[PDB]
Amino acid sequence: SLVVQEQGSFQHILRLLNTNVDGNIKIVYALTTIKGVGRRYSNLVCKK
Amino acid sequence: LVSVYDSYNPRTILLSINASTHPTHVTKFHTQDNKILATASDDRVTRLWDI
Amino acid sequence: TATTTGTVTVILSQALQ
Amino acid sequence: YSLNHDQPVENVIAVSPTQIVSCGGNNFKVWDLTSNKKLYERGNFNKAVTCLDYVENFDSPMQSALIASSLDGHVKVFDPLDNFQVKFGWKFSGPVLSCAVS
Amino acid sequence: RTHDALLDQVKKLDLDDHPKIVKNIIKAYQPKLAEGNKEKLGKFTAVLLRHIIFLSNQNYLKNVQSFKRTQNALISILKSLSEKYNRELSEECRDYINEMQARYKKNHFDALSNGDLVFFSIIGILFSTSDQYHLVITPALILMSQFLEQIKFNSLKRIAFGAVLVRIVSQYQRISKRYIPEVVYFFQKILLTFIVEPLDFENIRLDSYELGLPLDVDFTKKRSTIIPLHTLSTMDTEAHPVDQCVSVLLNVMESLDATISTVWKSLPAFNEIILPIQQLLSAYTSKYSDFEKPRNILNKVEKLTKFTEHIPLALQNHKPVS
Amino acid sequence: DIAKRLTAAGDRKQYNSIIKLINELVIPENVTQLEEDETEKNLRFLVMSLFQIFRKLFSRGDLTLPSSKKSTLEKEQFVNWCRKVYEAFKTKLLAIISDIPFETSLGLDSLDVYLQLAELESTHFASEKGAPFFPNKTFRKLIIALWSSNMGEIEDVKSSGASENLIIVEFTEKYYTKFADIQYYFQSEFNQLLEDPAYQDLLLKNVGKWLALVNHDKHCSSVDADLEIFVPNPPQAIENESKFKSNFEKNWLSLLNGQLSLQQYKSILLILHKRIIPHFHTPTKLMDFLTDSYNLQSSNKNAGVVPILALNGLFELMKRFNLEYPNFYMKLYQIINPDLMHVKYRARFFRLMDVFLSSTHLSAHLVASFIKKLARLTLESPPSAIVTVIPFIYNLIRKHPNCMIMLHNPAFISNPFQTPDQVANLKTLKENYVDPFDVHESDPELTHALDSSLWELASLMEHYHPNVATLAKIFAQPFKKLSYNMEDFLDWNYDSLLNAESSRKLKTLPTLEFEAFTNVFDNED
Repeated sequence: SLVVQEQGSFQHILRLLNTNVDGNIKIVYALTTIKGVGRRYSNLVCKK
Repeated sequence: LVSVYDSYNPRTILLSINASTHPTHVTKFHTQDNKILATASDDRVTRLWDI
Repeated sequence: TATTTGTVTVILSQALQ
Repeated sequence: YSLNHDQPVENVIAVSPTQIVSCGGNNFKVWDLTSNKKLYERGNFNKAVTCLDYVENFDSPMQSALIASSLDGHVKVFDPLDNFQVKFGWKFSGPVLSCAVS
Repeated sequence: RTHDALLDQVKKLDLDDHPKIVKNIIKAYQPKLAEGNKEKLGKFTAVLLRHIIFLSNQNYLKNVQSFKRTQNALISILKSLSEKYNRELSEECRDYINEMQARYKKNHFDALSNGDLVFFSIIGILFSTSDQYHLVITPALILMSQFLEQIKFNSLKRIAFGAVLVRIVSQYQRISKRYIPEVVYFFQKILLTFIVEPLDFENIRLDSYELGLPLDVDFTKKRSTIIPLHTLSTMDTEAHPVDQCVSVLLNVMESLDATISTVWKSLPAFNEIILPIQQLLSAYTSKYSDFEKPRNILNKVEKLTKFTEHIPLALQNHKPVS
Repeated sequence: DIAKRLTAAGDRKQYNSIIKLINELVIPENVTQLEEDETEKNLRFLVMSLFQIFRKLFSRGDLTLPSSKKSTLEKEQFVNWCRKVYEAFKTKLLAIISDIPFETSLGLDSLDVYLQLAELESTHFASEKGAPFFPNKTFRKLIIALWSSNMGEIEDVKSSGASENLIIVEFTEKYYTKFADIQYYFQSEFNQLLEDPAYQDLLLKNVGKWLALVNHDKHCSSVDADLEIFVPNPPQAIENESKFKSNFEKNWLSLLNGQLSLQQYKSILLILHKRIIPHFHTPTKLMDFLTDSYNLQSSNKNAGVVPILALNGLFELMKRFNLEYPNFYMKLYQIINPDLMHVKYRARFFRLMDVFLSSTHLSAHLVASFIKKLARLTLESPPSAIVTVIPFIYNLIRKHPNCMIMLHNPAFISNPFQTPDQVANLKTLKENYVDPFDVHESDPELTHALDSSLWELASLMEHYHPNVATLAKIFAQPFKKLSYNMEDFLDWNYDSLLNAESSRKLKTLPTLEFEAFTNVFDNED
C-alpha cells in the first residue's frame, strides 16, 4: 500500500492525418498504416 | 491470459491459458512437479493448471 | 509556530533508521 | 493455516523446506512452517520491501544469502545463518521494484 | 409607456392603492389600442418586475397592510398579464440573475437586498420548477444554493435570510422532489450553531461558534413563525433578544421536518443523511428536555430508518445485448 | 517656491557657480525639511516633486562635469564639496523614501526613481577605470530605507497576498524584474544585511514586502524567460549562478525563521513548489519545514488547510529525492474531511490525489475506503466538488474493478429463475443485512468499505442541476468510457457554472405554471 509512480499514460488509438492509427501496435508498423508510406520510410522517420 | 511459450523461441506460443478476466499478476511453474503452473490474479483466487 | 530553524532531521532520522 | 504478516505482503519466498520469508511493508519476517511461528523480522528499510530472492551453496563466504529490494533505492543482502543480519547493500538511482541474482 | 424609470417618474405621487391603478391604466392604454404595441408591452412588463424589485424593501414601517394588499394585487396582476408574455419577461429575469451575481461578486453579503427573496418567490409563482432544466429557475436555484453555502452565517439577519432561502427551495421541490445537498449542510450548520456556545461534534466549522440560545428557555407555546417581514428582521437582528432566535430556530426545525418527510425518504442514502442531524437533535433533547419537536423528529426518523429496507445496490444489472 | 526653484535651476545649469552653487545646494536641505514638515500636513504640493526632480537634474549635471572622480593637485575641497552635496542629496532621497505616512505618490515614489537613477549613473563617474557597477553602499542604504518604510496596514494584508506598499509594488514591477544584475546584487546585499544584529532583528519582521518581491516566476535563475541589461558594465554578476542560488536559499530559510503569520504561511506554502523549490541548491533543507506543515495539528480552526498546501511541495520533494513520510495513505485518508470539499483549494489537491491513487501497489480495500469516505463526504457538498468527485470515483473503479461490488452486489438480485428456497434465503439475508462501514476508523485497509456498499452516488443521481444529475447517471450506465480527463473536469465553480448556464448551447423558451398560487404564494405569504 505505497505510492509507485506510473511511467506515463497509455493513450489508445491515435488520429494522424485522416488515419486512426492504433495505439497497441509498434511504432514503425503503426506508421506504415497511413496511405502512402512504406517500411523503410517508417523506420527512417523514427530513426531521425 | 497466461501465455506459455518455450524459452529461446519467441515465435512458438505453446499454449494460452485463459485465466480470470481480471489481470493475472503472478505465474510460476511448480518447482518439484513439471506439468503444473500456478497463476494468481486480481480475482483473489489462485489456480493450479495442468498444462 | 516553528521558531527554531529549517533543520535537517527527518533526513537524518531516515538515514539512521 | 495462515501467517499474519501485518502489512500487505509483496513477496513470499521459501528458504528452507521449513522456513519461509515474507516481505511487505517496511520489514520482512521469517516463519517456521512446522511450528506456524514467526522467528525473525528485519525492518532495515525506509519504504516497502518489494521483492526477495535467495541463494544457496554458491561460491561465497556466505553460505546462504537473501537479498531484498525496497522501493527507496536500496537492495540489501541478509545472511540467514547469523540471524538474518545485513551484510552489504547497493543504492540505485530510483525506487527498485524487483531484483534477482544468478 | 415605461422604460425602467418612466414608471417611477409617472406614478411617484401616491402611496400604495393608486400604484396598481396606474399600472392597470397603462395596461389598458397599451393592449386595447394595440395595433403595434409589443415593445412597449414587453418593456412595461420588465418595468413592473424591476418596479416591485426597487419597491419591495424600501420603508415598510409605514402602512404595512396597504403594502401587503398592493403587493399581493401587484403580483396577481403581474402573473395574470405575463401569462401571455413569457418571452420578454424571462430575458429581464435572466439579466437580473446576471447582475445580482455581479453584486455578490464584489460585496461579501450586503449586496443581497431583501427584494431578492420575493424575487425568488415570484418566479416560483410564475413557474413550477417540476422540470429538470428551465431557463430562469435553474440559475435561480444555483444562486440560492450559492447563497446557502457561500455566505458566512454569523448574523441572525443572514440566518433568517437562509431560513427563507430554505423556505423558497422547499417550495421549489414540493413537486419535483430533487435533492439539494446544500440545504443539508445549512441545517447541519445552523442547528448546531444554536447550541455550540464545540467539544462534542468536530467538523461543521461554524462561523459564529459563540452565540446560541441558553439553558433557561421560557417554554412558551405561542411563539412566532416565518415573519415575512424582512424589513422588520433587519431591525430585529440588531435589537435582538433570544426570542427571534428561538422563532428562527422553530422555523428551521419545522422546515427540516417538512423536508425529511417530503424529500429525503426517496433517497437511498437517507440512513447516511440522518446520522449527524440525529446526533445534534439528540444533543438538543438531552440538553433541554423542553422542546418536544426534537423528540418528535427523533421518533419519526427512527421509524423511517427502522421500517425502510436499506439493502446494497444492483445498479449495473444490464439487460443482455442480442 | 517654484520661482526660486526654476531660477536656481537655470543658475545651476547655466555655466558654472560657486556661491550660487552653495546656495542652490543648501536649498535642497530646505526642500527636504519643507517636505518632511508638510508630510501628512499638506499632502498636495507638487513643488516638492518639482524640487526633487530639479535637484536630481542639478546633481546629475554636477556628477557629469564636476564629480568626485579623482584629483591631481590642490583640488582638495572641490571634490569633497561636490561629493558632500551628492551624499546629502542621496541621504535626503533615502529619508524621503523611508518617511511617508501613506501612498502619497510623490515623496517616496519619486525618491525611489531618484536614488535609482543616481546609482544607475553612478555606476560610472568614480575612480573605476574598469568594468564595475559598484552601487553597493547606496544600494544597501536604498534597501534598508525600503524595509524601514513601514506604511499603515498595507504590509501583511490580512485577507491574502503579501504587501500593498505602493513603491515596493512599483519596485517589483519595474525596478526588480526587468534585468539580471540588480536583483542579484539585491540578494547579495540582503544576505549581507541579515547578518549584523540590529538590521536582522528589524529585517525578520516585515517579510511581506519580500514575499511581494519574490512571488513572480521571473527570476534570473528561472530558465523560462530571461532578461536584458540597462547598466553599462556589469561586474561578473550574472556569472555566479551558484552565488545567486545560494543567497536565495539562505535568505529564504533565514527569514522563514522569523515571525510566521498564517496568511503568509499559506502564501509560501502555495508558492513552495512552483516558484522557489527549483531555486534551491539543496531543497532537502525545506523538508523539515513542510513535513511539519503537513502534519500540522494545531488548535486554530483555519489550521486544517495547511496540510493540503504542504502536500505539493512535500510530494515533489519525495519524488525528486525518494524520502519517506511514514503512514502515508493513513494520513492521506484522514486528510479528506467535510472541510476539503468546502475549501478554496480542491483542484490543487485532487490533481495530486490523481497521482497518489493511481499507484499500482495499493489495495482494493484501500481504494474502497477512499471512495466510500469521499461519497459520504460528497452527499453534503457544492456541485463544484460533486463534478470532481464522481469522475474520480469512476476512474478509481475503472482502475480497481473489484471495487464495483460497491455499485453492484450480485447477491441482491432476484431473477425469475430462482428456487423458492433461494428467494426465501434472499429475503432473510436482506433483512439481516447491516453495512459495516465505520467513518471513525483511521485505517483505510481496516475500514470495511468493500464489505459495505455505495448509496451516496445513487442518492446523488437525483440532483437539482441537470448536468450534475446526468453526470451521476453514469453509475447506472455501463463502463465503456476508459477515463474522464480529470483536469478538464476539475475547476467548475459557482461563478463559471452560472456563466456557462447563461451561455449554454441552445435556448428553449420558458414555460409558465398552471398552479394558481393566488393567496398562499409560498408557505410564507
